[PDB]
Amino acid sequence: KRYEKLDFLGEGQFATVYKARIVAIKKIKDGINRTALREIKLLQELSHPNIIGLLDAFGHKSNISLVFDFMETDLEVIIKDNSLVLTPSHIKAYMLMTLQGLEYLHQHWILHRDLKPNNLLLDENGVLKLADFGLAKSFGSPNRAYTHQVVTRWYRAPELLFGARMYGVGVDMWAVGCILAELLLRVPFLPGDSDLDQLTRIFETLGTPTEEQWPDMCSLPDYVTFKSFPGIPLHHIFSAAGDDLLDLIQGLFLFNPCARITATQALKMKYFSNRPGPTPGCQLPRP
Amino acid sequence: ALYEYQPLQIETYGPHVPELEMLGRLGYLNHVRAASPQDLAGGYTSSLACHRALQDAFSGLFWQP
Amino acid sequence: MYHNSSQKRHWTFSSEEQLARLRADANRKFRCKAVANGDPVFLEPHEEMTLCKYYEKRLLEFCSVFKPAMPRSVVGTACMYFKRFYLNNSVMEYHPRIIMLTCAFLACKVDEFNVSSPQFVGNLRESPLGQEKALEQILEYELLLIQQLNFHLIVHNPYRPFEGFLIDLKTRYPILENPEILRKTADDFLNRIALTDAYLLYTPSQIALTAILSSASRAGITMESYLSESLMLKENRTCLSQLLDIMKSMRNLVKKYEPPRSEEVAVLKQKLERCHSAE
Ligand SMILES: CC(C)c1cnn2c(NCc3ccccc3)cc(N[C@@H](CO)[C@H](O)CO)nc12
Repeated sequence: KRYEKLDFLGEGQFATVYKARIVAIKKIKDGINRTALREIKLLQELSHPNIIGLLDAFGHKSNISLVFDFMETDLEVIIKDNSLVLTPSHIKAYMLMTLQGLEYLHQHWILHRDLKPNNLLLDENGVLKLADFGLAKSFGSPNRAYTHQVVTRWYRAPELLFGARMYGVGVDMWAVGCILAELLLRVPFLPGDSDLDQLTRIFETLGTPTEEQWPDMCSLPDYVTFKSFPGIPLHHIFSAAGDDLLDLIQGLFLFNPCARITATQALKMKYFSNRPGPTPGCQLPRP
Repeated sequence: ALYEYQPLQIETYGPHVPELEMLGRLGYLNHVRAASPQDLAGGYTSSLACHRALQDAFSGLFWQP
Repeated sequence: MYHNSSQKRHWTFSSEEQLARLRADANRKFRCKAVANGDPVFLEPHEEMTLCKYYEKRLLEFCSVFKPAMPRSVVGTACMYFKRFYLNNSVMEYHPRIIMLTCAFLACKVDEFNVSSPQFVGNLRESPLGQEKALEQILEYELLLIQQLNFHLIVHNPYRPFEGFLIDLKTRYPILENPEILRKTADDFLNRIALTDAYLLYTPSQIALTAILSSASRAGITMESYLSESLMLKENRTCLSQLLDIMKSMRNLVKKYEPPRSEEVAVLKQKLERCHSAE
């Protein structure tokens, strides 16, 4: 039509992403794919600097391709880059942009449900945008059922792994915490091999929660009991993490989703309003 | 250059919506269905549905094309 | 959220005259296209409106008996799709019979109402060959419908604002004891409101509140103290006056609505069929 093809960018369960003229094209009897329609319908109603902006959509018959602004990198490339030092200011800036985008998304009653470093895209100016809204859904309605097989397993919240059909911003918040952990360690925090393995790793690192820290944990459909792991204290996992950062991590990793800090609560924490300030976009590391 | 939290300024063109954590004490939650224990376990509360419904009721009530 | 939605931004219009201008422009554009391609055949814009009202009621009938039970939000989204499509498109270019089914199909996809295509076409009262051809036509028209909506797929319906208003009444307006009895009549008014062009001219909150207060007025219950006191409109006098005027105009819109006459509908349907076959 009007776009060429320049460079293959990625390949997922539902679509393949390449570059064009710079923009990124996501090429996706049932009809037009529901993932593309979900992305279009959600990104048309959202406008925030930390959320990916849909620019165009085209196709023929049941085929569909979406057009976005070209995003220079993603957080996974940053994390996996052994030559880039992730200073506390850089981590704070990434977390801040992620949380601002997530707060804007949550006020409009939409959960991302696919938060992970490769879905957090960065441009040459350093602005972080949430991307890949193919699994995002609106929340706040009791009659809308959800599926618990959302979020990548390594970043899946324990209530999701326990089969929570109804859930709130915590499923994103937990993923945020995992991303934060992946920022601090430079390796995946909880690299499980299955839902059982993921739950085991969560409970062996953070301690097996009881009813006191999760009053209705035994009501989730696929709830499975585990041995009561003491859990490694957070200051040993993240040796170079200050008290405010430890408080933020603890809030993000609270087992109770209701008690788990929201994006607004996380943004209000002393960690973000503390020395040193978040890195400006022009100075954030680029691979 | 420290960060300072600023609330999102999104004009609603409608009446003020009571705060989410204020809904219980003002009696709104007495008119929404109570969340089940499994709903609570996942982080879903009746306050979410009540807040969303009130926001939808008040959004753009005073707006004129 | 409605207050920064595409529905508010691009699909809420200033007056009925603007809607008539758009529909007349679409009609004349199809006329020019058909003459350039190579007259009594063409339909007038009022005939297009009569056919559109008839086929919107047909869309309501299709969504009413749809199995599994289609949610009201999906039905409202589909009807809004129909109205928006025929704002800028002639029924003589795209048949409303297929466009309404495509509206329902796209709305089912958009509102996260999971139905397979065979399940969707099973709801038609035709032979399976007819259902297969209908599915083919819907698949051909799906992208066209999406483009003609300018890719604005989220539709804000008055139903959730109506529920929120009911919650607020039950909370902050004790003098309206048991507000629930106002539901059915208000819902009925909502249905009638949906027949008009109100959904293109008023916010969902305004439509819901107009339905509620029309139901209250029909009940002998006077409650503008809800507007002045609970909604704090006693301070901004102009805001309360504007809201009252908006509700009055919407009630007038409901008043001056005439359903399509079946005798006229048969003639217009034959004219439209001749338009499609001839071209
Ligand atoms: C498609 C659009 C949002 C979009 C716009 N840019 N972009 C990038 N750029 C980052 C990058 C990565 C490698 C090499 C060069 C640049 C990755 C990506 N990844 C997709 C999969 O390819 C993932 O699903 C998140 O969107 N999607 C997109």
